[PDB]
Amino acid sequence: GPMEALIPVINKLQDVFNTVGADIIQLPQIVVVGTQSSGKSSVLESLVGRDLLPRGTGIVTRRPLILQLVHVSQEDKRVEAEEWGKFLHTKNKLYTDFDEIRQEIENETERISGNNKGVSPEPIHLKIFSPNVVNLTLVDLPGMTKVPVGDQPKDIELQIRELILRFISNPNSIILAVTAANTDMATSEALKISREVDPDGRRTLAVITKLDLMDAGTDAMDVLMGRVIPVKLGIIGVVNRSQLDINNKKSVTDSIRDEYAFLQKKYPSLANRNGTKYLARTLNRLLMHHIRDCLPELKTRINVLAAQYQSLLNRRKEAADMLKALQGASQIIAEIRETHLW
Amino acid sequence: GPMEALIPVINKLQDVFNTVGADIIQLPQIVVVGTQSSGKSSVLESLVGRDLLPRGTGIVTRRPLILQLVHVSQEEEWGKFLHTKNKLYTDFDEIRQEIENETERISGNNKGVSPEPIHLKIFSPNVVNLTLVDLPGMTKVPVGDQPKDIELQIRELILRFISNPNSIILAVTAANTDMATSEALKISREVDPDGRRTLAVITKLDLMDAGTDAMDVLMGRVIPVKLGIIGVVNRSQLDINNKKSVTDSIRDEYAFLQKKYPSLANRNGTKYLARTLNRLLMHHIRDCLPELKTRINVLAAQYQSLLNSRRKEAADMLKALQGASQIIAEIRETHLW
Ligand SMILES: Nc1nc2c(ncn2[C@@H]2O[C@H](COP(=O)(O)OP(N)(=O)O)[C@@H](O)[C@H]2O)c(=O)[nH]1
Ligand SMILES: Nc1nc2c(ncn2[C@@H]2O[C@H](COP(=O)(O)OP(N)(=O)O)[C@@H](O)[C@H]2O)c(=O)[nH]1
Ligand SMILES: [Ca+2]
Ligand SMILES: [Mg+2]
Ligand SMILES: [Mg+2]
Repeated sequence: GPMEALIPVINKLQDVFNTVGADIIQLPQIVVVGTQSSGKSSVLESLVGRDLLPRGTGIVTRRPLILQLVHVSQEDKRVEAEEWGKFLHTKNKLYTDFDEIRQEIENETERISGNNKGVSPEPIHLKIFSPNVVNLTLVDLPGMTKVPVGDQPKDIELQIRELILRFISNPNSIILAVTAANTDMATSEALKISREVDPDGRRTLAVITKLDLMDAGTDAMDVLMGRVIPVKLGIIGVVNRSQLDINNKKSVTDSIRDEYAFLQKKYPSLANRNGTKYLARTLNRLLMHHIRDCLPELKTRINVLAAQYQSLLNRRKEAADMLKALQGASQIIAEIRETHLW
Repeated sequence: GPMEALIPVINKLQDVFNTVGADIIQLPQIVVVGTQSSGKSSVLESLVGRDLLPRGTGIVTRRPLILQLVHVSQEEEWGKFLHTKNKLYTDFDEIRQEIENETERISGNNKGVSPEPIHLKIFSPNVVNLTLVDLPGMTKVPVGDQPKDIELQIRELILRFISNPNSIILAVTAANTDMATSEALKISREVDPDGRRTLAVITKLDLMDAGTDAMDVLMGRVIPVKLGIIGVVNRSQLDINNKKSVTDSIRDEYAFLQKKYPSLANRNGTKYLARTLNRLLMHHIRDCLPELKTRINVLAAQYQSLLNSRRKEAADMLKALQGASQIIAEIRETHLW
């Protein structure tokens, strides 16, 4: 997938965490928000690079999906041969086929939310284990709506908006504020709600989907150049698979190639600052910023243990081994701080 | 234009009001509502069949436009703005440009929105007495000059118009958005909860993602709308830039519906929207008739008892009352296309 760049950094972090006995730095959760059917689940899944999320026409995401990417060491290892999933609700059952994972999200949605468009705030908890992912939580959410349909109650719009607010009010989260290109940016429910929890725009990244669907005679040039609504962290256009493409089993590889071709053709001056890879790179930078901000905490925590193991040295092999391990940890911190992603 | 069918009906209704010496009822205002850029102004002007409304991307309609169609008696077409008083406009591109100018004068040149209406009269032999109201579309995030509470200002401006019980609401939703996300239908249901005066229009059918269509929406399988859900295809921004005519737009709309919605094509498109609206307007007309009827009876006995074995005027104005009752019956019996 497009978010492998941080793997060597988080491997070094894991070395430190193993010594310190605590996973002290937690990456922000990445939470996708926007109007129903704006292309949200497609964006989130593009960060995985594997097809595992129900996507489609009408209301689709009907429970929060807390999707925990879990990096797997070479020791705990087993391409479809190396990756697997576990759901909390299916206890210890292992999933190898990502199509079956997708179906189970749908299964578990139907069980709690019903089969006539109902929505539930109860999250589905999913872990995806892989040697090729970082430790990162992605959150898929129901999209904002206006008029109740199916089983939905009269106050469904507010139920959904309050549910979104609970996830993005988390200070340690990054909001992917999704708006479809075939709507006016000023009508963006994603940017409105993001500004309520993040008024200064320190953790909101604007994603513009469906660039391919814009009316003839129009384009998103002004939008993508920040000439409509400025958004500090970035405004990034993407092109994901159409419903036709989904129906035709179009691959992720072909989706990305066509997105590249599309941007080269219609937005040549802006192409290198747009697309799915650029969204990933932008996100990596935000995640690395969080890591760097937290290094002093980590360093201090090493010193706490270093002084403590040095003390009962003043269980003796235990102490000498740990001090060396903690000296190793201290060197690692400096290496991480000084890492810059290509 | 697409809405001439009521001309003969309002003409004979006028005769009845003339005869009874009463003021003719006003037809309800037709008010277009929806999210910014959903296709509202294109829908509203399609009921006129002349290009007089500014249309485009970004925020365009930034003042209400109260477009009063005025039927011209024998005893072509032109416009009059209240603010210019006397000047008459025969050039409809010049009318359009004046709407833009007036909008900039009061709302400024940086995306600001004003509740002050533009009053425009369009005089024609080929129109009925009818008021069409164009409104700024709903929004979420302030841009340019707009204050923090712009969304609420626009929404309450809309409510000011559609809260009028003598209004028909054209609830406009773009086909390239999920119907359940319709801000037009949400707001319409607030002022018209039983759907007695809300007509749903689905624009931009041609812009739907490949592998999708509005079949479920148009058959009432998503949100039911009592009075109807009617799909239309108006001119793209490319078509506007290229000055594509109304005639060509309608032809291509018809063709698109035949090709993509053959089973529903007869109950969709701009012509069907106009016919559906005429039928709604006819409903209002029939509801004024009992009032008119009782007034004819009062004047009838008032003229009849006035007798002496002047003495021929009361004789022929009794016959003009008899004529008026039969015209009322005719209106009730009239079928519309
Ligand atoms: N043409 C096009 N279609 C898209 C794009 N992104 C999503 N879609 C389509 O839009 C629909 C909604 O996609 P989804 O990811 O489920 O969005 P949601 N409902 O906001 O979770 C799907 O039919 C999908 O194929 C895009 O960039 N271009
Ligand atoms: N392709 C297509 N474009 C449309 C349609 N209706 C409106 N548009 C385009 O959408 C934009 C907004 O149209 P307009 O009538 O001004 O809508 P508004 N802003 O809601 O008053 C314009 O660029 C117009 O060309 C449609 O049915 N199909
Ligand atoms: Ca080392
Ligand atoms: Mg979704
Ligand atoms: Mg308009």
